Amino acid sequence: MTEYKLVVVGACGVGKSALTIQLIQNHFVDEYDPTIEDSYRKQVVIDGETCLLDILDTAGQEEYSAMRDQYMRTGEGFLCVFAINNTKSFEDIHQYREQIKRVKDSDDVPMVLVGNKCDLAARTVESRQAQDLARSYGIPYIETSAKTRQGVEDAFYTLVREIRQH
Amino acid sequence: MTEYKLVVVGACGVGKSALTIQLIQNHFVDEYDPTIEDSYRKQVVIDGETCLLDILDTAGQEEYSAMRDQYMRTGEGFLCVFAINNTKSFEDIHQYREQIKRVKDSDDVPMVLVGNKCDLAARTVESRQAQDLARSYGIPYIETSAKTRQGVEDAFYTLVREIRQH
Ligand SMILES: Nc1nc2c(ncn2[C@@H]2O[C@H](COP(=O)(O)OP(=O)(O)NP(=O)(O)O)[C@@H](O)[C@H]2O)c(=O)[nH]1
Ligand SMILES: Nc1nc2c(ncn2[C@@H]2O[C@H](COP(=O)(O)OP(=O)(O)NP(=O)(O)O)[C@@H](O)[C@H]2O)c(=O)[nH]1
Ligand SMILES: [Ca+2]
Ligand SMILES: [Ca+2]
Ligand SMILES: [Ca+2]
Ligand SMILES: [Mg+2]
Ligand SMILES: [Mg+2]
Repeated sequence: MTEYKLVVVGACGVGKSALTIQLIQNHFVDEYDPTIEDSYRKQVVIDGETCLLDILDTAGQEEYSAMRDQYMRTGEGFLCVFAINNTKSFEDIHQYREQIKRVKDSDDVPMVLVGNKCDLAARTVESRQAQDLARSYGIPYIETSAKTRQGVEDAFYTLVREIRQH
Repeated sequence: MTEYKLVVVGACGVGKSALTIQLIQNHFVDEYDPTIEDSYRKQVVIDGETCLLDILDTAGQEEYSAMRDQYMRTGEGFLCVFAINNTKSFEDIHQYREQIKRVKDSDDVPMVLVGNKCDLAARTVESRQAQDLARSYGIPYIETSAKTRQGVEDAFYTLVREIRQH
């Protein structure tokens, strides 16, 4: 059985935990409890193949930035998440990309750019802006809502499909 | 409004028309009526962006192979479909890939490999085999069922997302 080591990264409060919990546990976490580092595992079938998802839900809090090297070495694919109502979180993506590239010593690490909170109307990052950033990285862009479940499976399953082209 | 010119290709009877009709019209065509060439259009929102899908549903019948050059020139992205219960249809994929590459004079034309009829149990093409073929092409592989609707939106929307990385 193939195991896929996925790691969810991004700035504080963009919805990393809510996305992961929605995928794994099928409910929306309304409250905000800052994460240190949590793991989830689930057996799923993706394109006819039974596999095991091992998901690491990481800290957006800058205080825990020292933990990044460790999880970037071990992860196989990265969900790089920002919130569409948080311009700064979008600007923060590049620092994650750059660290992952440096650590895995590769320009094509499996990755998906995720614009989360697409149910909210106070958008300050346009889809086209995120599309451009993802294009430069050579990776897909997918919008999600952990709240409505829109795009949540798609984002994670796309990341699996990216690990497979690797 | 961005328009995406998608073209669905593959051997006869793999489910090109059923896939397209499921996407556009939300029902499953049980009967088999061989296609000459049909067009469909639909406005959809994909990752926060309203766009227009222009879909060309092409012939799998070898008798209509002369029509291929024309539609390959005009199409922007290609859904390359085989059926997971039809080994020959999988083997036929390469002739579509090669023609598209030759016609658009490019090694990276936006494309998604689709293994359809994944609801059927008489599988003769393993996911891993199709994954390998897609990896060599540098494109995603997605399994679908036009019958159950599984993966149908995903396949077409992934092809849009591929046109965007282009
Ligand atoms: N409306 C809406 N709220 C969301 C969405 N995703 C997360 N939230 C909310 O945003 C807040 C922060 O979410 P959370 O998942 O904890 O963010 P995080 O990225 O894990 N934070 P940290 O990095 O501190 O661990 C929570 O109140 C959560 O309910 C979403 O898609 N839509
Ligand atoms: N069980 C099952 N049957 C399917 C599926 N997709 C198509 N079929 C069936 O397969 C037959 C052929 O489907 P069709 O869409 O017409 O194939 P096509 O690729 O368009 N053929 P052509 O190239 O001649 O135009 C039909 O009987 C249809 O109901 C699927 O996902 N599951
Ligand atoms: Ca809740
Ligand atoms: Ca029917
Ligand atoms: Ca989906
Ligand atoms: Mg968290
Ligand atoms: Mg047809």
